[PDB]
Amino acid sequence: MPLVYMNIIMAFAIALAGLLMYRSHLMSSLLCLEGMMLSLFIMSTLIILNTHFTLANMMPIILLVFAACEAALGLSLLVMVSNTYGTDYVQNLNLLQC
Amino acid sequence: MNIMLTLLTNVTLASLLVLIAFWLPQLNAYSEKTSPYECGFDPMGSARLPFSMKFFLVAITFLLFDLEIALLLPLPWASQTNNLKTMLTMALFLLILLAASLAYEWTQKGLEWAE
Amino acid sequence: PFFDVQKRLGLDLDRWMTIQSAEQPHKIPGRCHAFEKEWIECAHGIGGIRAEKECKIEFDDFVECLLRQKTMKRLSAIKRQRDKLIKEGKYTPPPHHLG
Amino acid sequence: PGIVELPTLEDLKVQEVKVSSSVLKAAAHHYGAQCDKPNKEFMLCRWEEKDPRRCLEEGKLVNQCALDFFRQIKRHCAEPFTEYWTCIDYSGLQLFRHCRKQQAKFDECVLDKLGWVRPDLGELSKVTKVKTDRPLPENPYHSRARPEPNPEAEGDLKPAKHGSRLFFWTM
Amino acid sequence: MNPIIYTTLIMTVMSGTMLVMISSHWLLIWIGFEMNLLAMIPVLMKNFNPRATEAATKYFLTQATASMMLMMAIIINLLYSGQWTITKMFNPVAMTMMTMALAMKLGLSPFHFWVPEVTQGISLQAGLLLLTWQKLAPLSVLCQISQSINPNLMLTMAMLSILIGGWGGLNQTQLRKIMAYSSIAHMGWMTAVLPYNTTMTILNLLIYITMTLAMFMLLIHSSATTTLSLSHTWNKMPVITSLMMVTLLSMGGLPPLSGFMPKWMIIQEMTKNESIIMPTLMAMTALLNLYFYMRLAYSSSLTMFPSTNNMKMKWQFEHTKQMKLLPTMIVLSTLVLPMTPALSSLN
Amino acid sequence: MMSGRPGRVPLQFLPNEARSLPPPKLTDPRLVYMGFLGYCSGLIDNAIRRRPVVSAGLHRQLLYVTSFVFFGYYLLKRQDYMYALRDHDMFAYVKSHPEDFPEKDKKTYGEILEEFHPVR
Amino acid sequence: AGRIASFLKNAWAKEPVLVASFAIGGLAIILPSLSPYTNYAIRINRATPYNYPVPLRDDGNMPDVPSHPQDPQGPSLEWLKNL
Amino acid sequence: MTMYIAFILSTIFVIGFVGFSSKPSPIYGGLGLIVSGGVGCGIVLNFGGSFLGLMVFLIYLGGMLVVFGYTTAMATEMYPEVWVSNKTVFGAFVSGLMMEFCMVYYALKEEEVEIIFKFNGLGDWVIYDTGDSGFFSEEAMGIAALYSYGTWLVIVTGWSLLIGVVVIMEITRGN
Repeated sequence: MPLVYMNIIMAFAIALAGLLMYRSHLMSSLLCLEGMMLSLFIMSTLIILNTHFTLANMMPIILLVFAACEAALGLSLLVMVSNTYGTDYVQNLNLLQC
Repeated sequence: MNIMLTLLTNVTLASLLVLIAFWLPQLNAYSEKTSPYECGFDPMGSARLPFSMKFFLVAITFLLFDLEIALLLPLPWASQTNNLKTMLTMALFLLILLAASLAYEWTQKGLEWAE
Repeated sequence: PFFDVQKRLGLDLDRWMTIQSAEQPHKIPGRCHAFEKEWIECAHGIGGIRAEKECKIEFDDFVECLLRQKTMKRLSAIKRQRDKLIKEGKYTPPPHHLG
Repeated sequence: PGIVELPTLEDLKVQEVKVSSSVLKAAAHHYGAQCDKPNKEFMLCRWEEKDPRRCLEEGKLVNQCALDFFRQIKRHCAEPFTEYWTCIDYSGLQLFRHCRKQQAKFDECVLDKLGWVRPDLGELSKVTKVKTDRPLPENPYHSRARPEPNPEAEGDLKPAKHGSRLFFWTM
Repeated sequence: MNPIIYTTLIMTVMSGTMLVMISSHWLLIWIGFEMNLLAMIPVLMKNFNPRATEAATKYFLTQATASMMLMMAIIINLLYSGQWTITKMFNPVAMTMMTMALAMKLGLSPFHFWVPEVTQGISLQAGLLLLTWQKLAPLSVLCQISQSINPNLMLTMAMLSILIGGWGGLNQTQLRKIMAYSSIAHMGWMTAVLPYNTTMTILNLLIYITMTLAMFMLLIHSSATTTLSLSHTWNKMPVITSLMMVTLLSMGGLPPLSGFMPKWMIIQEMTKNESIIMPTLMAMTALLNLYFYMRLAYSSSLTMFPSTNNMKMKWQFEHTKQMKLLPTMIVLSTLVLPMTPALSSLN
Repeated sequence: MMSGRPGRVPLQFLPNEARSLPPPKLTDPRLVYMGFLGYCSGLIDNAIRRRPVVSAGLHRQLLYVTSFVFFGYYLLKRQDYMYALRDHDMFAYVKSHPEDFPEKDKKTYGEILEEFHPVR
Repeated sequence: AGRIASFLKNAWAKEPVLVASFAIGGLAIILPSLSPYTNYAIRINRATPYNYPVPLRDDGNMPDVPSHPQDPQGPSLEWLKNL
Repeated sequence: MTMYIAFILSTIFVIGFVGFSSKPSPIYGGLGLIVSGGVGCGIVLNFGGSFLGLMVFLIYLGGMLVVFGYTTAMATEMYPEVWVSNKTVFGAFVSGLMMEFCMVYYALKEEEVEIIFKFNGLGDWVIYDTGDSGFFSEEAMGIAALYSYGTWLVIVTGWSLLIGVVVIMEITRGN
């Protein structure tokens, strides 16, 4: 398994860290989330172009089409917490407590 | 190589233009220049406040349509297939779904730029 | 699958793409079409926990066709020894290796 | 797990037909029509044996037959071929479209001197057949012995003994 | 919420789950997972209160991360085997990765802090939907891949699932919260027997399902969210609160009620396979469930609670929304033990 | 004990070879209980809607007891079917694998040396 | 009758773009089934040999398959030339 | 030597990702993602994926555009964060640089890095495959097979995009 596979897998691992280890921002976190799927998109395209998996050539865009949809709602949710709460800073995001 | 050489040439050329732009001229560097601007005044205490907006819906339906545009992009290659009938029906399905999404966007306010 | 409607009601829904020895567009074979044909036709109607051991040598031959871990490691060893002895300077590559 | 079968450096030594892409594309249809048999049998060997080490002789045969064909076309009209291949070379796609004039000037020679005809559209595209005295590749993949199937079971369903037999349930 | 829009959200959620339990290509399983994710967020936002926005946001984050790790497992076993067919994994870390990716969608391990909160946020009908339908897909995937799951991993994960499920519900009065914790406990219950034989986890899934509808329909037939609110309902609906009590008895698994059958079956097959220490832990910890079950029963029916003066005009009004299937829903969740052999039908 | 059984048609309630088994009797004690299981559903239904529990709309009770007893009957055939198959390939596996099931020798109590324990 | 025609007229006046798009779209689906040349398009696509026509091993009793690439028998596309 | 470019294309991918995930100002995470995607398009491209590379180029440089579209709308504030504002971001960044650097140093020395899986440090140019393509690009033909063999895929997608516009309608409707 050559260095390109290491690099994109390692990029995914730090995207996992960055999104999942929240610092203070919801928008930047879902940004890390969509970068996650970019890493997975590149990774998936690699084997598929490598092994002449001709049918699977359509899987990445398919994999793409859904993933942006997630972000399509994610940022859409982001405005809905934003208009009431004011910001995307997730530390006031505490009303649901018990 | 070749293509990459053209991209390199263009980016370096652009950077030389900006470097000459930002370095060659001389400025007295006085404080009151830094005061911001709005048609004679300054932008009071704004130009970074959260932007209470409505065309966010148009912005997001852009992306939602862009996914489907990506889906229908392979068409010129797809038309070169043996079973043209299935390709015809299913591409027509894709454009019909485009139109149906636009229509639901239409009647249910939606693409109507919110007020 | 859990509730395999595919073979019950009689159509393919996703099985066309599952493996890469299927009928590819315009007969474009995969990289490991021969190996995965060998593996699939080896393990057919045998049972996974039984077929995983009879169809082993086919399986790792398939995996080495996919990843070329062993072959590229062999190449790395060859390159290592070549560069070592070239730096310590015994022979020169024949003209086919230069031009 | 096995070593090699690579034929000797003397084995894969044939006269490599050293001509340009434009020349080859100019010959094309006439070359195929007059040299199909070695080509057809060669890649029948290639697809059947799946093994070029078994088809070197076919390669020598196709090379030598194509070379003979090139020798005969050299012996006869070559200046029309020269103009034709130069004109094809000028094209960046080796397009046959902007050469038709010289095309006629070529096709007539090999027609009235070597007795050749330009194959019709799709004529040199249908799949043909050819007899090869070589034996069939019984195991092209050199597959091993296939695993035995699961033990086949049969027998009518007699009622389950003592019902469910789960804890205290009588039936 | 347009009625027809709500129906089209119903059936896209259900079709997303259907795609999961009928597809064979792994990519299709992922597609169904996010179809369900993309479809269930709006119904959780039907009420449109800031608590609902909170619950929907937490659900979205958790499930999106989980589905991305699902694709990670997907890509890894593709890379190491080049086979999208759903079967035994050929790379260990891919199996583990899929295990936590699904678990975060189930709420089993420390990846379970989302479910009590999201259940608190949304309306009780959305709670029924979340805690009943959005389990079938991950359970089905876990059933299809039972050939190679690290037994240590699945066992410990189920153990924490049941343990923090029991402990978390003790200090909760919101009926939605205690129901979420009980569901976490049942999650551990089935997932403990998941590696050994999937027929029994299917049976426990069925029993937990029927019990959960039989529960939630009683809640929103009483229209209660707090323990005190339910206690006030001892008056208006005495039959509803008596059935409240009987199904709360079926909760823990007191024989001969239905809830005892899955515990009995799971323990018997665990003992068939030399796991004798393991079953005793859930057997003991089910008393943790029974504790707040008994507290809910005491507040509901066993002890009369102080009603309110205004409450009396409620006597003049009848529940108009029929909320069908409730009678058989209760009955199947109360008396099916003499029908235990029917489990062989699922096998 | 099964979903990987050869020749297992999916989404098929009652396979054709099940009919060789004795169909459950109409007076099967399990079947009649699940008919009684229908009554509990009907009696509760009147209670939920605070209708007269004993005699509210016998039409509702009829389908409640008839549908439950029906779906019970088909379930019982499948119940017997799987238990039959589990016992069917049972003996097939045993007969096809004599080595794995040695014929244990029977010895009477006069030959064994069980030691009695004085319980005082 | 009158209502449908009046509604069509109003649409052709009120939103002319909508009626033009709906019309040309409605044609776009129903002509390909009606048209008698789509089968000819399938013939076009099958005619192009992107890959090599690998020959068959001759053993006798296949008169259909031509023995030579110049042989008369076999698939032909003179319709392609006339088209 | 431009030999190692197919390596470095991934390498600049990694450290452009770390700063993207270094939790900086949202636009600076966006810039990290942008350089990561721009350099990863080369990674797919030089492997032969021309269409997929340009495809991700287009859709993704629209997708980060829209996530910007609310960053100045629903994410800005009086004092936007800066890529040097917080002190911890520098530590995250440098922890991003030294890990893959140490691992690649090992892969350059031992070629048998033991991190997670099994990997060899002998470049990437080997893993390509000899062969040909005739007169058709494999990637383009494969993605074109979506309308002939992608029977279920296009159906389920288009249905999902319809449901997606519906949910986008409903959640943002604002009563």
